[PDB]
Amino acid sequence: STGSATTTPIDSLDDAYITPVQIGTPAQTLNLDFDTGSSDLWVFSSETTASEVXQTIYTPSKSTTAKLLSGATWSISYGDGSSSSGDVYTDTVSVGGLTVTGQAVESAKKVSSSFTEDSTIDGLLGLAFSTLNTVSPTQQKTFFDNAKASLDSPVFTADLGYHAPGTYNFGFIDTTAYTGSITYTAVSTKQGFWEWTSTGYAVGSGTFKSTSIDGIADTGTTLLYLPATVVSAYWAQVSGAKSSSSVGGYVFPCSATLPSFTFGVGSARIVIPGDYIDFGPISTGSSSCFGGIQSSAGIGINIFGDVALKAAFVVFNGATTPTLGFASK
Ligand SMILES: CSC[C@H](NC(=O)[C@H](Cc1ccccc1)NC(=O)N1CCOCC1)C(=O)N[C@@H](CC1CCCCC1)[C@@H](O)C(=O)OC(C)C
Repeated sequence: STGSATTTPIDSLDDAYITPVQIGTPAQTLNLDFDTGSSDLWVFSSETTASEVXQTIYTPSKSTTAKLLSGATWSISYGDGSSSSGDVYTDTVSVGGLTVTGQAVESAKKVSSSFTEDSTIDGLLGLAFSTLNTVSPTQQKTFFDNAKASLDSPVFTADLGYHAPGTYNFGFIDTTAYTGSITYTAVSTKQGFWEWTSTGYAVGSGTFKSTSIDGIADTGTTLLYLPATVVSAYWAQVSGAKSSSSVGGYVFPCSATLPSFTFGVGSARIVIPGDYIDFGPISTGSSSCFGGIQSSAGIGINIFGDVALKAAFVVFNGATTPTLGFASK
């Protein structure tokens, strides 16, 4: 089997991407953020504290296939400090025509304020390794892990758009979705992430510096977070750019033409167009824009978030030894 679903930016800034997911019988369609940086499929629900719901909710008592996972609970917090918790059902979950039975669907009893405040995100579908799942006492498998037995190939691909719809595919590689060839690179699962080592970078038309950058491919992070020295090298080529303590990162004049940023995948190179590194105005009508490449020093992990990933066709190869592939597009 395979599945193919359209993923859409939630807003004009490409802050996040949502993908429809059908849960239960009859299907309840929720728009979830597919997050390769976590491993829980959780949803706003009929159990969620009413004052914390503003979203489409899952109602397990309306699904004939929902089963309570007795005694199971979950609690998660994310890199941006958001959080949620609740209890656990198993149910039928379909993405893009690919159906998994017995998927753990974590039903939120409570969600943090940023979840309430974001009308467009009805929950998360985690696609990191199942060792990060937060269900206790027994961790639950991701949708991808449960699908692998039936998939035509144990892979999923992310094809995120720049201010445009894109695609998540499960079980196959669409050879018409990218140019050149895919280059694969090794993945370490020691921290549960799609963690890999970039071979280096270049700014604009300058030289490629071979410097190992250990980081994660995270569809659930908006920006590209890289080492401070790398980020400084990038913004040094933008004459108006400066770090702003009050705004919380590099800011620059919206009228600037930004250089591209190239990162290495083995011998291959992925080029992020300059425009992709313009995240957008700090407020509507501002002359100042926030940078799409920021220092990872405060997070402690380098993160190839959506600014990077949307410049590529990205293959998440979930064979027993996983690998990560990148192609230009
Ligand atoms: C240091 S990593 C910070 C990352 N969050 C983000 O990148 C959020 C995503 C978002 C945008 C709009 C609305 C809601 C959420 N954006 C954000 O913090 N931004 C601040 C900088 O300007 C750009 C937007 C994050 O926590 N990612 C989560 C998934 C994310 C899904 C959406 C809801 C909130 C949680 C996950 O990938 C994670 O924890 O990754 C860690 C392991 C790096």
